[PDB]
Amino acid sequence: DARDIIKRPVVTEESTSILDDKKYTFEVDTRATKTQVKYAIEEIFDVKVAKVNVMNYKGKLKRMGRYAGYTNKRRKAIVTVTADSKEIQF
Amino acid sequence: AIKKYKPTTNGRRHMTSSDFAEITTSTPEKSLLRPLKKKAGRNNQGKLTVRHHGGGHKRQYRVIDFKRNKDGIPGRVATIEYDPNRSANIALINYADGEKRYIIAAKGLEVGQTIYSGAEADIKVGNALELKDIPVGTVIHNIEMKPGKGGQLVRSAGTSAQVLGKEGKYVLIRLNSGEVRMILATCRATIGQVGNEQHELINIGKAGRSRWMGKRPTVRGSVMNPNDHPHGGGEGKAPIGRKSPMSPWGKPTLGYKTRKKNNNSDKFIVRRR
Amino acid sequence: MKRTYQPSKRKRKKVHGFRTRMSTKNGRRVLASRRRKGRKVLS
RNA sequence: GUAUGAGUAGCGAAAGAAGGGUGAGAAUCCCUUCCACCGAAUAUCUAAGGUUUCCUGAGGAAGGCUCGUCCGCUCAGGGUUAGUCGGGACCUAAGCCGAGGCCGAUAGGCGUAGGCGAUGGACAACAGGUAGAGAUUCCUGUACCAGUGCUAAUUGUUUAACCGAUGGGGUGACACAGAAGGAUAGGGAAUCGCACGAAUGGAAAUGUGCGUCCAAGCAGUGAGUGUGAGAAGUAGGCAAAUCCGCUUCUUGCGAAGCAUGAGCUGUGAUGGGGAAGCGGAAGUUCCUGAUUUCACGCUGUCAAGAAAAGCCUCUAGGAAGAGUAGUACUGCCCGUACCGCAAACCGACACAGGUAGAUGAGGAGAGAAUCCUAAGGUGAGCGAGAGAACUCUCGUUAAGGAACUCGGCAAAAUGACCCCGUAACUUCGGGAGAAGGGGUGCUCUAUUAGGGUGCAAGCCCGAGAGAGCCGCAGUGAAUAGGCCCAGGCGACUGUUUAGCAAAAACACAGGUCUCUGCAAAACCGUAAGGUGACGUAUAGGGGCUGACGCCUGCCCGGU
Ligand SMILES: [Mg+2]
Ligand SMILES: [Mg+2]
Ligand SMILES: [Mg+2]
Ligand SMILES: [Mg+2]
Ligand SMILES: [Mg+2]
Ligand SMILES: [Mg+2]
Ligand SMILES: [Mg+2]
Ligand SMILES: [Mg+2]
Ligand SMILES: [Mg+2]
Ligand SMILES: [Mg+2]
Ligand SMILES: [Mg+2]
Ligand SMILES: [Mg+2]
Ligand SMILES: [Mg+2]
Ligand SMILES: [Mg+2]
Ligand SMILES: [Mg+2]
Ligand SMILES: [Mg+2]
Ligand SMILES: [Mg+2]
Ligand SMILES: [Mg+2]
Ligand SMILES: [Mg+2]
Ligand SMILES: [Mg+2]
Ligand SMILES: [Mg+2]
Ligand SMILES: [Mg+2]
Ligand SMILES: [Mg+2]
Ligand SMILES: [Mg+2]
Ligand SMILES: [Mg+2]
Ligand SMILES: [Mg+2]
Ligand SMILES: [Mg+2]
Ligand SMILES: [Mg+2]
Ligand SMILES: [Mg+2]
Ligand SMILES: [Mg+2]
Ligand SMILES: [Mg+2]
Ligand SMILES: [Mg+2]
Ligand SMILES: [Mg+2]
Ligand SMILES: [Mg+2]
Ligand SMILES: [Mg+2]
Ligand SMILES: [Mg+2]
Ligand SMILES: [Mg+2]
Ligand SMILES: [Mg+2]
Ligand SMILES: [Mg+2]
Ligand SMILES: [Mg+2]
Ligand SMILES: [Mg+2]
Ligand SMILES: [Mg+2]
Ligand SMILES: [Mg+2]
Repeated sequence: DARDIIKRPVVTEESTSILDDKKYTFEVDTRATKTQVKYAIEEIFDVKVAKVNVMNYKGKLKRMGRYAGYTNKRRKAIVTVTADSKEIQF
Repeated sequence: AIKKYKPTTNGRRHMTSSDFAEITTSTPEKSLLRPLKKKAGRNNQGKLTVRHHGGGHKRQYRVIDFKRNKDGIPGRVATIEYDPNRSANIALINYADGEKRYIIAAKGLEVGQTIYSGAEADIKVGNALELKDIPVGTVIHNIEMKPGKGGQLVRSAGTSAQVLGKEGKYVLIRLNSGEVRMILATCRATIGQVGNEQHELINIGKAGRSRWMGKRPTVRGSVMNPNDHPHGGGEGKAPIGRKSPMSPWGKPTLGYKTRKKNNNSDKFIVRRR
Repeated sequence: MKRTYQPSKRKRKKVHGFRTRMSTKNGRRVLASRRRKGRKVLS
């Protein structure tokens, strides 16, 4: 379930800025651990992972007229690869 | 001895204390300590069932043997110590085996003496024997109701009892209250008198000292309202407008006897106090 | 002025939470009543 | 739904001014300068609680007690990174749940083994950088904790290297008060460095301004504080013990040894931080000195001051592999944004209220008091101008001085430090700061006489005296007891009607009466089970009185 642990990449200004330091930002499902993310990345992309950091994000309250709800929760991972390794294109 | 205080404050004016001249050490025996928690007169249900209890200095329980089982092995008196859980002082005994115990300190017990237990023990202060090996007329303490259970009677500071006679399976004893009682001859007792006999001469002096000992204030029934006490109500100060003074729950409380009328031990009591 | 409501997450959960309601027959009676009325929030 | 009161009450403690800018529009938004306010806070951290209020770009219907181009408001995109921080995977307290069990019309109540449960115990990371929003988390340097493989030597094989309990023992492991030390943080002067060297009478230096450093780890040392050792033998530690406990001998001393310990020194540092102009100067000596730490270390007292894990050791046992050195690799889940004495929390409000803990500079000072300031933070979400009555909060008043009034209510008065002096009465402690008098600034003798520190140089503290000088006034401001005589009541400190009564009411230490022999009496509960009490008549329950001194008389017919 490597393709299930990793959902999609994250493309913002901060992630694009850190792309040059060999750090890649991904959205992962909310039950995966760091180790699972590391092994899923190494299997999908054929790189050598040096480190993974993770964080959790709550949903944001939103309104579109008389109706209020929340966006989805998110789990965000940053993966840094070793110096002697290829890169992910994005 | 009893130490009196100079009246440097209105709170120290009539206050007296003990000088603790009998206490030889101030460090308890760590392996014989257990934790104690305050209950403040509260129940299984958490309800107050006994009044005027709560909130003193915290104490730690010292395990004491009232059974005196170690027969034949001599024991040496090592320390005489302060106990917060009773009015008497305790004594630490080193047995020749290497086992340590706590007992009630008797009058005239000194560090360095040797005490014995069993049938071959001599009639000497601090020894424990069975009541049928104790001659008539000797002063005893720490008497047990049932054989093997441990001493239950005459344990507070200054108390004592005598042996009065035999009738075969039972022995006559005069308890500290003046009552004459029949005890089984196979029950044990300790020779001597309990040893902190000046304890009753102490004048507390302050309300704060009573709060230190864990006592809450007592309110008279006359200054309550009629829904709280049979003595409450009336304009101004009032006399007891009843046939008899009452308790907070009915029940006359001046001369009215409360021992059960059909009680099972009435055949072992010769003379009432 | 100290007012009557002094919040605490843990105290609220321990006095009014779902698992406290489920631990007594009268609490499960409360839950059944709130389900019958159709409320969105139980406990 | 809409009037009247009515363009009326109010607009919620406080200092602002001008010049530039933006814009359709400016007392109210941005920038500059000057002025003002807080400063044991109105400053900086951080728990709780809130839950996106945080950042950027747009906006001005509604919200904001006025305005608004602005906003904690609307819209769209973003933002929270951990082996070491706080919590779990570790431990237990109060309390809660509770297999079997005991009790009970039903429902259920209680409780053992067991288990949850911090507000406590144990446990490995520091210093810099980061210009939109995170930092012991990212990055840069340098570490530590636990493990794993791979190499290279060493060593052991069942008289058994080595490991070792789910068991034994030790430690963990604990109150309050007082005083004196050591050290460091902090504060301050010289020295040194850089810059300036001056507007209005004077000054080229006895001139002015700013600055005068740096971890964890590793190696050494160390003010000190506790402190007796060795040898034999074992009615005890549920078995065993070489461990503990106990006993007997030799040995005994402010001399060592052993366990602990703040700090200091070198490295860390060819690094970092840092003025003047990418660059980068100086970083010494002395004084003062803790509310921190050594350390609950010492001494004293009575009211006699958690548990469990962890760690160490001992055997019972398991055992042919084991450690050693070097290398490289491995280390999970949850929180992390922002407010946090407050416009984001509790008070219906952008509300003069309330909200645990850490830090909290200078002068003068005993001080965290008081006044003015530092670092840092603010000018308070309606204005301007007139200067009537009346109301509020303040400041002065001739002569008198309680004549006021239920009543000196309110106000006025005293107030700091030093010296002299001090009554009745008393339970001999007190009364007492009783009362009542006097003094207080500055200059010179004078870097004093004398003290502290230091190897010195030097730095810090510092009276009594004389001589003078000036004001109406010398604790020249702010802050700082009014006192006396006599009587009732209650001995006293304490408690009380949250929101009308603080007391002479309650409590109290002491007194006395009475009940209770232990499955105690008494109290809760149908009971089981509990409190009393892990107590035992010098103890426990109830009634009345209320320190202390002298005392407490007659009546047992009635209840
Ligand atoms: Mg991982
Ligand atoms: Mg989250
Ligand atoms: Mg997040
Ligand atoms: Mg308790
Ligand atoms: Mg009750
Ligand atoms: Mg009582
Ligand atoms: Mg009473
Ligand atoms: Mg009786
Ligand atoms: Mg029911
Ligand atoms: Mg109207
Ligand atoms: Mg302006
Ligand atoms: Mg919002
Ligand atoms: Mg509005
Ligand atoms: Mg308005
Ligand atoms: Mg505009
Ligand atoms: Mg906004
Ligand atoms: Mg952690
Ligand atoms: Mg656990
Ligand atoms: Mg730690
Ligand atoms: Mg290795
Ligand atoms: Mg232990
Ligand atoms: Mg200087
Ligand atoms: Mg031994
Ligand atoms: Mg500078
Ligand atoms: Mg210093
Ligand atoms: Mg200190
Ligand atoms: Mg996990
Ligand atoms: Mg995680
Ligand atoms: Mg997380
Ligand atoms: Mg803040
Ligand atoms: Mg002063
Ligand atoms: Mg002021
Ligand atoms: Mg300032
Ligand atoms: Mg004059
Ligand atoms: Mg003046
Ligand atoms: Mg009261
Ligand atoms: Mg007395
Ligand atoms: Mg009494
Ligand atoms: Mg008990
Ligand atoms: Mg009594
Ligand atoms: Mg009573
Ligand atoms: Mg009476
Ligand atoms: Mg008297």
